[PDB]
Amino acid sequence: KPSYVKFEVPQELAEKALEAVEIARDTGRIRKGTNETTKAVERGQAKLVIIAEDVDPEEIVAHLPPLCEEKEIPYVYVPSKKELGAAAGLEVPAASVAIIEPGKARELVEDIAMKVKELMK
Amino acid sequence: MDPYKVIIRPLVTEKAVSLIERENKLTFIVDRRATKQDIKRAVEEMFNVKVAKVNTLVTMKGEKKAYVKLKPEYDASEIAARLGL
Amino acid sequence: MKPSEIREMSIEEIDKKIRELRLELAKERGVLTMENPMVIRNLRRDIARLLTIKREKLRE
Amino acid sequence: GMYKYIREAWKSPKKSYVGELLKKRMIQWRRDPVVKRIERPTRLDRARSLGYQAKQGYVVVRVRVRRGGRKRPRWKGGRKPSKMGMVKYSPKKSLQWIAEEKAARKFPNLEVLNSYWVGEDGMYKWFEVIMVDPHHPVIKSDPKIAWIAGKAHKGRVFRGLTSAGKRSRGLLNKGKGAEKVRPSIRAHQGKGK
Amino acid sequence: VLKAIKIEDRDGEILFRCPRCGMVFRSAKAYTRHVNKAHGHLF
RNA sequence: GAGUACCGUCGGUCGGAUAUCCGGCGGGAAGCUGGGAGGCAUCGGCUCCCAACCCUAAAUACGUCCCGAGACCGAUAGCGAA
RNA sequence: GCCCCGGCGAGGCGCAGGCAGCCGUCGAACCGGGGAUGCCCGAAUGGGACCUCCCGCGGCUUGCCGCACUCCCAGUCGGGAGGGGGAACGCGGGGAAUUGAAACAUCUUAGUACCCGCAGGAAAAGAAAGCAAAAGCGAUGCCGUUAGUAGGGGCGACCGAAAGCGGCACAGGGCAAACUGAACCCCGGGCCGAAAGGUUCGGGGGAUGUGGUGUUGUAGGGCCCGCGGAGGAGCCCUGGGGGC
Ligand SMILES: [Zn+2]
Repeated sequence: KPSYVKFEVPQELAEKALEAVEIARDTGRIRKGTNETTKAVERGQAKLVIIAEDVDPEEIVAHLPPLCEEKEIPYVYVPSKKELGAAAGLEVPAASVAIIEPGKARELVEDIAMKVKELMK
Repeated sequence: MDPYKVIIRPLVTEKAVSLIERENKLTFIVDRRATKQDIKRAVEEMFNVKVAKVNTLVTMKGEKKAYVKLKPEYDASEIAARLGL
Repeated sequence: MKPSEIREMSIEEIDKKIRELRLELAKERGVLTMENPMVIRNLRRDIARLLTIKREKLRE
Repeated sequence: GMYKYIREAWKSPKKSYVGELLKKRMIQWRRDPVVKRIERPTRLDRARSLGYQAKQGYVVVRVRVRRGGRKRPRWKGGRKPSKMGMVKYSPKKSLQWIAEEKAARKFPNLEVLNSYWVGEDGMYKWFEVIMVDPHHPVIKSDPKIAWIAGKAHKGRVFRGLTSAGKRSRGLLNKGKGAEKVRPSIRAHQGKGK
Repeated sequence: VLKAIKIEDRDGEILFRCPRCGMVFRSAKAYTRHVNKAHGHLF
């Protein structure tokens, strides 16, 4: 239970996040990587952020929760980097991803947004 | 050790002569690094005989000396004469 | 007994000749304890020649 | 992005989330050997400024050294009073440099590039050291680092060529005050530092 | 002329050295790119 | 380009003197409207620069070896050793 | 002492003035160049050493190959690295006392002798957060002066620079970041080709960022907005000439 993790996320919502990531990879737009996700959040082109829970060292993603709270953007957690990268479409892991211009994934995006809002509150 | 590389010299002294006449034995100066089985094979192959016994010593000059007894069917006198002696 | 002749031959003959030369050397060193005092030297150097050339062959 | 934020988190660890992380990490580190290899650097921006790429041939090691100065042994022959002291002496090399030399002793086929501070206790300091294998083709094929496969570059840390050794020799100065440090300390009868 | 010097590494293999700056390379492609990007202003 | 620049204290070293450099300990920034130096510290001007990452030939030092030469010794001398 | 390519042109078999005998006109001895063989110990390394000698385990076929420790790349196949030695010169640390001060304690002897570690045929340094002062200079190193000067010091004995001026020799380049986001690197095999290169088949790395861009002072770079072309520079040797 690293310290940049602010709330627990059920396997259901994690699966939904991963499926949304895969669908938007196929159709819409995806930013893969912590640097690109940070640039997207600072600019304002990100709809949903996906973080991973098994990141060591923590210094790499610990800024995204506060940055996203400031920029009023939704974020969710998933338990593994390998699966996140595999669903982002890579042969390497990934600590964080941002979905942009979701196509055929707005359904999941809105559902996850509401669930995670009521989960933080 | 390889045969034909074991034996350096035959020995012909009064003692060796006495032994050739009285016990059916030859006496050789042999390499330092050779064993009794290698000496046996060397003598056999180089002279077409059968060997019953090998005894060895190292001298105070650094040379290995071998007393080789031949089986009674054979005769060390013939081999000695066929050699330079 | 020179490379001219030696390099005309095959390997089995060379090994056989080495064998007989070594036996000759042992016998001559045996008698030397009890004419032509260069037989031993020439035998040694013939053996050296034979080995050198046989190795040239077996390497190429 | 992603580097400025690490810089800002580490510029003072008490005012950030780093103090507690470090206390726990040190609770564990105290139980590990004095030289230990690790998979990734802790301060990624610090590593990437001093020279570190995600390539084959780059090794990261953490080294632990004891704080303070040194204590001289007891002289056995007679000495004059100005030569008797034992307790209040300090090393002329820095603890950073001493740590790099320890790591080099443990890893005899690599070369040290640089090092950075990663923690402080009441009894111990911690430094992370970047090493390079000069016999790997991936390294020989990169011009940023291919110089290290030369013949005059083995024994760097031991002769004083890393940034810490340059600093402890006195080569960050220039002009007034630096008369005695160039081209070497030995070249001026040891009278510098 | 910016002709390369040929030196040897710690091992027995060969490196190219620039005669204008001292840099060391392993491949002719890299040597050429460097010689043109860094010293092309010499015409 | 941060435990860095800088402040204080202790030890060493320096021609470096209230104005040399190194290290330990306690504190500890700004970061482009930004930053440093100009022999006590501070204020105002003027001048000069941009640290805390890396590489680099030639001009030099030596002679276990080699070449050449000598107002050098000439077998108790000359290298200990012709 | 064995072999081969060249030179020289008849004798040769070390210091070493002997006996007995061999080699050489198929070109020796000798000289320049290139190869072979090269026992044991020794960093000594399959394992042990009160004696430079001993004792083994696997695989193949009696002969051969492998089998140390600390690591890298990998991965239960393999491919790589380090250790020891070297007169003086080199780099980084630790560090006395005799002696002088006509005693001696700050000082001096001295960052000296000696000790530990690390490299090479040269090492180290090196491209201004510099020097200067109403004028300006333009990396570093070395020589001659500056100078027994400034200055330190029981202000005693003593210690002791630099800038500048005149010269030797000259050379400048790359990262991190901002912006892009896999467009990237190595290893092995096969095809084209004299080579340099090109093109494929797999495997190992890499979104914790491979590659591209960029590298400086009121600045430089990026982002944004316009005009545009012909000239540059290296790698290799099927081939042809020339000089050492
Ligand atoms: Zn260049």
